[PDB]
Amino acid sequence: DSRYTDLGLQPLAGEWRHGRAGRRLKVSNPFDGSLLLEIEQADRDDLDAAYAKAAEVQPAWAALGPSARAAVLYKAVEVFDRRHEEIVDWIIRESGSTRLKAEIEWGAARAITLESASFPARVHGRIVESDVPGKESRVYRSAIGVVGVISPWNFPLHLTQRSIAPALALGNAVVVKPASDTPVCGGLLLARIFEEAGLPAGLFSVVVGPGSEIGDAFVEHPVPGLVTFTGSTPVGRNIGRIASGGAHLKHVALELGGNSPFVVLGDADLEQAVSAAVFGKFLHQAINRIIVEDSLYDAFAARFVERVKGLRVGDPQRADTAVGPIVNARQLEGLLEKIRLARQEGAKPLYEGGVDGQLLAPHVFGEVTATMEIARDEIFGPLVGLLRARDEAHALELANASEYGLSSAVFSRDLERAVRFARQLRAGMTHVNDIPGLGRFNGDWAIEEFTTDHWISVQH
Amino acid sequence: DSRYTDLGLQPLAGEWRHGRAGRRLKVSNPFDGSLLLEIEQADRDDLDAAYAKAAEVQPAWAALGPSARAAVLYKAVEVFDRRHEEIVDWIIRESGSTRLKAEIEWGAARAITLESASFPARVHGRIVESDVPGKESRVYRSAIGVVGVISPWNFPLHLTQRSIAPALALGNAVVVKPASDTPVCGGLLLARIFEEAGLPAGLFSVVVGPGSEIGDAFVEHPVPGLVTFTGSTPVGRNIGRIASGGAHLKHVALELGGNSPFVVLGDADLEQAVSAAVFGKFICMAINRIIVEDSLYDAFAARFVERVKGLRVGDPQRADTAVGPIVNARQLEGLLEKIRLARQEGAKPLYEGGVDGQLLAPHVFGEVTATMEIARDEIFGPLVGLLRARDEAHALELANASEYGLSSAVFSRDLERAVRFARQLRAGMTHVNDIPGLGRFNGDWAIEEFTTDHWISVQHAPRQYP
Amino acid sequence: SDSRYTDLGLQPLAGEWRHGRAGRRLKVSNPFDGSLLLEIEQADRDDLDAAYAKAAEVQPAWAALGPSARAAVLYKAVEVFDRRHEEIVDWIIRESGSTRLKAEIEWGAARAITLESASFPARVHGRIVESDVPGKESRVYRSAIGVVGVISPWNFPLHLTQRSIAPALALGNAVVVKPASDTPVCGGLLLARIFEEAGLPAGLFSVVVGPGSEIGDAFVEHPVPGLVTFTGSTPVGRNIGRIASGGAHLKHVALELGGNSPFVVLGDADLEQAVSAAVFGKFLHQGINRIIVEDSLYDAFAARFVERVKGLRVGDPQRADTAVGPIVNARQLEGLLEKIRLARQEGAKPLYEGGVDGQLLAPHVFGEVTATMEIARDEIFGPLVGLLRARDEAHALELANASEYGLSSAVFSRDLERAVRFARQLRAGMTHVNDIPVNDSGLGRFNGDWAIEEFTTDHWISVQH
Amino acid sequence: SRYTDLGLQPLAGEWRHGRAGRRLKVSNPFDGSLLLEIEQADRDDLDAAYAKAAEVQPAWAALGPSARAAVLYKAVEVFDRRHEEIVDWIIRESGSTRLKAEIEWGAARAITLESASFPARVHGRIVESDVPGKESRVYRSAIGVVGVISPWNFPLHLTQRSIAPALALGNAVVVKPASDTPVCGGLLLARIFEEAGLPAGLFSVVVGPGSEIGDAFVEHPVPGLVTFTGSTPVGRNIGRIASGGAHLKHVALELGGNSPFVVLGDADLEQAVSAAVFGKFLHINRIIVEDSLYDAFAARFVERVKGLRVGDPQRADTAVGPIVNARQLEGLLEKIRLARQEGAKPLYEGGVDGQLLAPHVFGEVTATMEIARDEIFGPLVGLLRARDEAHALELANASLSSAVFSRDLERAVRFARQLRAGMTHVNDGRFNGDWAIEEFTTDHWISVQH
Repeated sequence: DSRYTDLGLQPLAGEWRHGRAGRRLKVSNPFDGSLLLEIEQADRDDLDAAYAKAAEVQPAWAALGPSARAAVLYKAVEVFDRRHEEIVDWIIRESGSTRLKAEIEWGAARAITLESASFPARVHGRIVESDVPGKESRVYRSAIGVVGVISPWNFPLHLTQRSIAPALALGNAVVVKPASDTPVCGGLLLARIFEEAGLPAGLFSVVVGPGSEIGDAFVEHPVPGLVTFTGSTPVGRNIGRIASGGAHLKHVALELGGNSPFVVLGDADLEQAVSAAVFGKFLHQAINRIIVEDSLYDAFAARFVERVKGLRVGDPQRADTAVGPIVNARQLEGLLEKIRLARQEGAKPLYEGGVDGQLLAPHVFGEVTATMEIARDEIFGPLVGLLRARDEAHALELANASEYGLSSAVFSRDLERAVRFARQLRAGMTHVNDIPGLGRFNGDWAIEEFTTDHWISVQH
Repeated sequence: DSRYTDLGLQPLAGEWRHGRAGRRLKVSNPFDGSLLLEIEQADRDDLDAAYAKAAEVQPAWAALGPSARAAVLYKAVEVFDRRHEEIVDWIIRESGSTRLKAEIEWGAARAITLESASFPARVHGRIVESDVPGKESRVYRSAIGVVGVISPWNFPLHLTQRSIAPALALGNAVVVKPASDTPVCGGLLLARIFEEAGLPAGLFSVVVGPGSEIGDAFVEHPVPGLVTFTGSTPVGRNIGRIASGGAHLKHVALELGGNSPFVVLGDADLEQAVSAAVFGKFICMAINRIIVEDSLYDAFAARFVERVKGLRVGDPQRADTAVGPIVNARQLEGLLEKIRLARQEGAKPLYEGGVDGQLLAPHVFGEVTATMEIARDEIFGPLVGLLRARDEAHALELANASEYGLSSAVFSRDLERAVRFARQLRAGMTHVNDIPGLGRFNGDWAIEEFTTDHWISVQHAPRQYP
Repeated sequence: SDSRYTDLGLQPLAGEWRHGRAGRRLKVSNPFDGSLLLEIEQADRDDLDAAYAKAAEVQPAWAALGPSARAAVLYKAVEVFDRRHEEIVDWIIRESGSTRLKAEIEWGAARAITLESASFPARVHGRIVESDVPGKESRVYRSAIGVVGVISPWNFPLHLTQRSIAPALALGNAVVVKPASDTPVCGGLLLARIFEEAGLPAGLFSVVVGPGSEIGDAFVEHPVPGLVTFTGSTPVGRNIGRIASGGAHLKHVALELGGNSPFVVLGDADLEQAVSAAVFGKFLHQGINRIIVEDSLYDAFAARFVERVKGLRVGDPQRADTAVGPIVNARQLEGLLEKIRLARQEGAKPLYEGGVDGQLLAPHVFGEVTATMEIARDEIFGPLVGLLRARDEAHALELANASEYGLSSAVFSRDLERAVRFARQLRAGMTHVNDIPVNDSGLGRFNGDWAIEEFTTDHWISVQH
Repeated sequence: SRYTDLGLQPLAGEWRHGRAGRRLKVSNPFDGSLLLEIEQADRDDLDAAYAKAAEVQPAWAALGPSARAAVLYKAVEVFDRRHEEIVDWIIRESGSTRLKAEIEWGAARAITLESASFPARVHGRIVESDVPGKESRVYRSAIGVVGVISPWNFPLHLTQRSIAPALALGNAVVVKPASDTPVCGGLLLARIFEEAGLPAGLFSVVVGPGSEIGDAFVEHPVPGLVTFTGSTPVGRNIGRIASGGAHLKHVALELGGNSPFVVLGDADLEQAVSAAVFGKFLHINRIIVEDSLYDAFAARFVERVKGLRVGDPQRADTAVGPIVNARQLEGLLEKIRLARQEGAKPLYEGGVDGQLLAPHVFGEVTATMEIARDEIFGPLVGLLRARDEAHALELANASLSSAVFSRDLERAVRFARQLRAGMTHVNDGRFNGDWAIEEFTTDHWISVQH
């Protein structure tokens, strides 16, 4: 039917209204610079109201039967399907993501939502044995209460929904703080979807405000039982201190992005390794460093560069666009700085595409070493370094030098060797020989995350 | 210090006494035929009393804390150590087991006892939400009640303890019916060990009786919530029929021995396979068929036969003895018939050993086919058939030919291929490149087997009931 | 689609919808008016062999698909449940003679089972285990059993069939269903149509409708099925159990056997709740045979119980107001007449006796019944109930536990602590405190844990590196 | 022989003196008599302990479950073996009563026995995939090295609570004990584990000047996890150091709190009084009673409190023993004062004789008084008056553990669930394999494409 309108309105304490901060925020398309919409920012009082209301209405939401809460999640899946193109179109225009990656982001969010609908049925308390005669110990598993979610600019919709959908399903309320560049895909859109899906008012608020005023207060506030953030390391690190530093001590769930290594061993299928690297780094769902055994390195570099030159940079609305615009000026300036820093540190430039406004074309460097910043620090854009490895042991040392490892990959025709190498990696996941709810986030992970246990021992 | 005496007395309904059947069972050594002991057998009043007593005292046992029940299991481990040789000697004398096998049986039984000590603390009830307003669901996990255990002649002590120890630890009571050839090993000794370790009287009864009198009644009885059996397929078939056929219906857990295939693919390390196969066969970790890809067949057959010749057939008390006597004459007669039929069916005699009383030497046959009896039927002795496979696809057909699969093994230097092959086998367990408490057994299985769920839904609020 | 299913007499056999080759015709009739619903060409033994063989053949490809693909089919099946709601409920009433009220309940339960099962595939887990042996790893793989043979009852044919079919299929098994001769449609045939519409590949779901004489034992005896499933009468279930282990090939059997279920009312009970719960469970839902009341509340319970029961309205099941409808078949009915007559001569005090008119058998309530009497000991599948007087709590426990076999139970008392203590001593798998002993999202009984245990098996592979 | 040379520190697999060149005296709180003297450890020592733990840990983790379990079993035998010796050290060092010391010993022994089964139970998983030919394997492995910060309250038992499962699950461990209780701080636990056949280097204890090595312990790069149970202020501090430092460290934080003891109108009064006295004094900070029952409870409570002996901890009769340290006592005396100035009614006041602090009971306490609201580490308790159950709930809520007494269990359980505490005892656990395995192991997903 009709596409959502008045997206500038904020869901605050059960009502859709303007924020009272007295300042306007412009939301712009990174590609052509066009004005998408304008938002009246929210002040600190707006934040307090949203947390209070979430706390007030949450018990009644938790009191509902599991099927009732699941009905909302199923209904949200249904809205995802009806507003497919509308959702994808918002992700492209606001975040600057290509249509290919927006479609993937749509699918991921829908899948999380469908998975979460089954979670209420799976929540289970425990009855425990006791040595004391006449004593029964019962453990009740209940919702935490209110969860505060901080959204990134990178994959706002999918990464927001990854916390939002399970938290809500398991009987919590949520308040979300999106990135200033991506308020709509930061949970304003998600809030509209959950409302049409029959979520009671007040359970989901979104606070869009100046980070100077509302920033630290979001974390420090006494109401939230848990604060979740997935994204940048410096941002996450700050969230860490504010949590510990504050008068109240808050549980925080931090998933911090890292430089993730892609390792190609000597016996690897070359063509398959090259395709997987290109899909991983540029086409995307990450990969920030590619390490190749010396015997394969020269041939890998040549073929990789050849494919990367073929990658189409342009308007993200097109289905054939591989590389689109960087989301904002700050991120762009950072990537341009990393390019110049790479040059001074003596990395060999293999391919350098032209920067055209927010469109940063692929940049590939070679002869990289573990100490260079391009190896050490995380990259959020089309810049990647190629490392030479002397042997398997050297490849392992290079891969583990990153220290912080969210993901990894290893390529080798010998599966036994690949798996044995993978096990020595200091990373949470490794993908072996990957050709282009089941995996990663799981119901058991979510239930533990967004519930708490109360041990109640009863003496007869 | 002194070993157990008066083993002829039966633990029946909380007392150690004679059976009232009025008939005596002779228990004798398979090697020399010397008489070990005589037991006054139990009648059907004895069985009823044993079951009744177990049902009566079991609640108090379950009501104890996990720590108290665990304490008994720990003390049983101490007895196992102090009476090590006594136990091993009884296995050898009574069952005719070689000292080498007896030591393995001892270690296996000891490990079961230790592990089981930890089980009580892991047992967990669950609390569930409800769509009905004002309803809460509590699920309690409790002991079944009384478990009836039938012990085989093959590995009496270990296989009995594998059921007995976890069931007792988890708050059940047990009644055991041992095989007529091995009553002491099948729980008469275990009851003495558990009694020494402080198990309250009446939780563990042993019923040694005429298979005519007590046999069907033991399975048919209304008291036991579960009946467990590990051993021969025809026996298990009989137990299964009586269980479902009888007036009273109970769950039955049947672990039935079968012809288990040992598969050697083309690329396999020949020397390792042969030694593994020899150590394997010469048991309910059984190897009954050896299937080799055509390229290695002749080389495998040659090496295998030759190590087999090296195995010494002798007195089981000797530590060096590899092969010992068959448990009873009827089992020996079946093996002798199996050897006879094999020649009849066209199997090529690779090696023929002498039968000297109960001492039956290894017999190895070659060029065996799937239709031959030696391949398809279960063997409980030192008789082996070797099968030739043209390709890997043929080897898979040959391995999955047997109706009953419990264990299997695959030998190949390519682990990916070996595991891929293994996944196609119709078997519960496969060993890859290994000479056949972390495998099976384990708490999860034990808790599932010997406890049950009781759903109790509590309504705290009134219901319209349309 | 828009139009109702037609040609419901065709059997799904080995990937094809055709007539059976037995040369015998089975007539499906409405229990109420006796009218002809449809005619079925019965299946012979060759049809049975073909259905099993096809199921074995196509099952690996179904298992080899991903969890999401299998779950999609079950999501589409719920989809069909909604579009053909009234069509399904009408079939239940006409074939089984179930009331509209009970038919709606059955529809809902079946829909919920189907929807819950869609979540099951992704939850299946194998295991990785550590070894004392150096360089050794144990990997445990969890897979579908293969083919499941499902025997379905006449009482709640649709729901109880789906209770096995939906989870088994979801987890990558194939199924063959042998429904009751009185209810073949609401057995496998309507469900097979639904699953085909939802995009289930051909050959994964067969239904075999045949004379119990030839193909009866053969269904259970056959070598391909890895599991045989049955819920219903104890005598029938006993038969299935014997054939299973008695036969040449040994399979697992899962038997949920119907039994005399005790409904206990202690002295402090909420009487109106207890009475309402007893009437509604015994009549209008079931799919509770002995009522045990403490002596203090006994006479009070009997009066109110008899009073409500007399009000229960016996008639045409299509009517929304009908509480009691016809007995399914003639054999079933005149088993019930015998139970009534035997109760009288064993000395049961007849509290209320309604008139039997054709298949319509009105409620019958007896009092002062004892444990030794047949009305207490044996299960009844119909509107016949006995009331027992218990002197104290201890006596009530004894009377309830005499049954041996305890699938479900109920206890009514305002003292929740005492009710639970009593409930724990019940020899039953489920007890309901202050509510009807009626099952059921994943909250009770069927759930992923149960389903995965029942419809998958483990393969341990130890690897030496 | 009893253990000797207990002053030696297990550092990088060598027992030896600290490099810091400063000496610590460890003294009995009762007599003030000097127990032993320790050479403090420097920051160079601390770096060595972590380095050694990291290098030797893989070999320990590479062993089979049975090998690691066997060490744990031997430690249990030592606990029985040196029962009296261990109990004596607890009384001596921490000032714990003989009654309380025995409980600590029994608890610690149970932890050690529990943990022997843990190696066997740890499992990886295999997960299904939509991608054709893809298998997902998840491996469970030890964290690596775990740093444990030990308190002085129950040093022995609370240390082992972390040490035993961590070690069993194939981790290595470094312990930094409280300065008042270095021996029961795992300096002694180290000898037991050594006697039980624990390989050298896996278990290190650093006793050093809190000024130098304090923050360096938490900030260090090597430890995968840091564990601490003790004061909120002390633990709170540890929090910042974690996220404040250059690298980010996982921390497991168990912070003590004011735990409310709630007595409803229908409670059996005898059980309430007996339970209250047994809990607080014979090791709960605040007692809340409904108005109707308040006065009767208050009367009987002080009666039993009057009867407790304050004396030498070695005696089996001694109910109350000495406060561990001078601040704790001076803070204890200060806390009494401010309840005095804030207008709490003192029901019973005991005399302080040296370290020995007799029971102090106050009445008519309010939520806004520091005594109720702020954690207490001694034999000082306040009684609060509740008009109704709703008022009683509000009192308890404003405040780790809790208790509710009511003869109606349904009512008691209803109330308990509305308490936001982790644990409630009704009319009167954690640890366990599930928690331990999760805490001291980590998951590695590995996807294999065939």
